[PDB]
Amino acid sequence: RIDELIESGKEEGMKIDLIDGKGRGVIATKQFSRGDFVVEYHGDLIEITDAKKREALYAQDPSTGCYMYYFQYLSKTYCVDATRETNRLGRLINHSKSGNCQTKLHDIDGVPHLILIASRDIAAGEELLYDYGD
Amino acid sequence: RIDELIESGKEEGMKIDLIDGKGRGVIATKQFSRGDFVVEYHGDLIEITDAKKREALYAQDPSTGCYMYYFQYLSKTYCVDATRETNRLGRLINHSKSGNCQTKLHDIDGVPHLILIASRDIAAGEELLYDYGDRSKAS
Ligand SMILES: */C=C\C(=O)NCCCNc1nc(N2CCCC2)nc2cc(OCCN)c(OC)cc12
Ligand SMILES: */C=C\C(=O)NCCCNc1nc(N2CCCC2)nc2cc(OCCN)c(OC)cc12
Repeated sequence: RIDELIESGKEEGMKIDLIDGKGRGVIATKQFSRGDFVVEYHGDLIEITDAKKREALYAQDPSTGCYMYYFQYLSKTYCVDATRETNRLGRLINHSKSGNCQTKLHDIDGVPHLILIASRDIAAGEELLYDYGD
Repeated sequence: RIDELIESGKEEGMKIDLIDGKGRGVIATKQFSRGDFVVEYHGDLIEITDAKKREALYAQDPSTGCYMYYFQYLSKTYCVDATRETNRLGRLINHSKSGNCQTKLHDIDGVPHLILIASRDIAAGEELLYDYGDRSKAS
């Protein structure tokens, strides 16, 4: 239904670009409707003890930012750790208080996935910008 | 003991300074022996449900970093949120993979407090630098 895109792992309709005056960002290359799946925030799904271990081990200054997103799913606390400098576009989508992408928890076979959903219609060539949807 | 230093918020023994090449840091103005209490990482103590609402409402870009520290306490997941720019020095202590300060969970009347203890002897004049508590099965 929508699990198909998650399992796919494809990241279609977006590309990397220099936003002139902004620096790096992710750009829509196709039109999105409100409600459409945009992209997964891909990362290791881990419990909170492993998250504390990884956090303590990563050789990163906290001033450069954190890729570890905590959330609660079915009474349990999880972490999606995108620290690995992957080639996934989801973790390079920039933030904005008034974004065109909101976060959603999507469950497949009991496993939570952190995905971005279009919160409005988006034009080809627009910058994809996320907000914490809650 | 450590506990009245914490509830008092008195943070003596350290001072803000600009370090050559680095910018703001916190400096030891007295000696600390290994194991001594240094400072609390002080913030609002909140449950994760409110951590997520706060995270969603802050107009902060993630590339300048996050003051929100998640941990588990007995049953629940809590968060220490030091986002607010306060008078408190714990949140300004820079990070290092080879620092002189370790985090630990210190409890006071059933409330978790995330504190920095000295991981080695610190001389006055040294910059305080923190790492997240090491995990070992040793004494
Ligand atoms: C992705 C891992 C990560 O960034 N974790 C952030 C955890 C919370 N943020 C900070 N936590 C602390 N302490 C934890 C307990 C002892 C200190 N300290 C800082 C210090 C910071 O800056 C100091 C000045 N450069 C920042 O900057 C955002 C965050 C945290
Ligand atoms: C103190 C709040 C905080 O920093 N929270 C961090 C949450 C995890 N970090 C990031 N999470 C996301 N998403 C969560 C779900 C949708 C997107 N995205 C980013 C993007 C980032 O960079 C964008 C490109 N500059 C960063 O940079 C560290 C972190 C997160």
